[PDB]
Amino acid sequence: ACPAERSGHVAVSDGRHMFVWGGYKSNFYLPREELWIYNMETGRWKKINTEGDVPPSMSGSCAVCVDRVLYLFGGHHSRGNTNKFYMLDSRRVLQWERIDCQGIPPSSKDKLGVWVYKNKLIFFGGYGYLPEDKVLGTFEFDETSFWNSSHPRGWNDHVHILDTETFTWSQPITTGKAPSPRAAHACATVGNRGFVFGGRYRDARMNDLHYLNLDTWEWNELIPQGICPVGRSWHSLTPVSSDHLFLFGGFTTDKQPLSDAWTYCISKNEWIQFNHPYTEKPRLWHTACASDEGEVIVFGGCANNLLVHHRAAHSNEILIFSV
Amino acid sequence: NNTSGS
Repeated sequence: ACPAERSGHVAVSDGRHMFVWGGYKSNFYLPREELWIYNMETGRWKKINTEGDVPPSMSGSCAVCVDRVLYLFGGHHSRGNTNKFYMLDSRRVLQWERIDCQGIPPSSKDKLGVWVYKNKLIFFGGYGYLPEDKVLGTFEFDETSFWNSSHPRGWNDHVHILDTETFTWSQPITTGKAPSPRAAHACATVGNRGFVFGGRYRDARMNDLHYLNLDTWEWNELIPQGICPVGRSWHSLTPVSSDHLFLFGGFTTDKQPLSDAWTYCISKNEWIQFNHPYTEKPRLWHTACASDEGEVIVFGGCANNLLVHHRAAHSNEILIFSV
Repeated sequence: NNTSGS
């Protein structure tokens, strides 16, 4: 068996098993009850039908795998954005649990990112409806959304903590200059550093690199010397060591699908372009997962401009990078 | 509607 093609799905991993859920395609959200598992050592798939509080089928959800427990936040279904939070213990028939979190949740959102640090899930950014005044951060409307939709939407720079000891939402008080509001950025965690690269804001797909110190809540902008990757959204950014982040794919401001790959060297603050055999397989809105065997496993996404919906080339291919 | 904001 092989999963149907898709973009905007989630893929999370424990370093050996990759769990794939959700997304959409063209003849259409994929079936909500299906969980696809890819064994990274053997390269074979297995479909599991889940039960319990199965989430609606969505694209743009934000998921993590912590100690083989999957957590899912936010996303976009046929009736718009959500801020619901789910848990699926993958450690018998797997059962989704919708969690009743305490505290003030983030605004309903998709295309965001997350950092995992000890007992905390830390969510940043995204695209969705207007929040409430009490939320710390900034929100910027997408002007185009006032004619396309019944509810206008926009970008945020919000940082929210979900504390898994109590399933309670909070917001930290940060110092430094946060990145601008953005969506379709990519987040990656190494140690106590929550890195974020690129994303869409206003009329640009950006090339900037920041990290949030997850001990001190201080924001830092990184300015690597020399050649940097072109700005983009819908890319992946994946930790592959205690000193390296792996970047692949995405979409430029001028709407060019990308097949370039790079390593960011943290200790050197330097980007290194990565040579690979997939130069003719650009991907945007794919997922990337690191394996315990020195590989990055890219799945799904679209080979061309998926904003032209009737021509979109959604994929079900596995691309394997040896980093 | 699901692709906006990127």
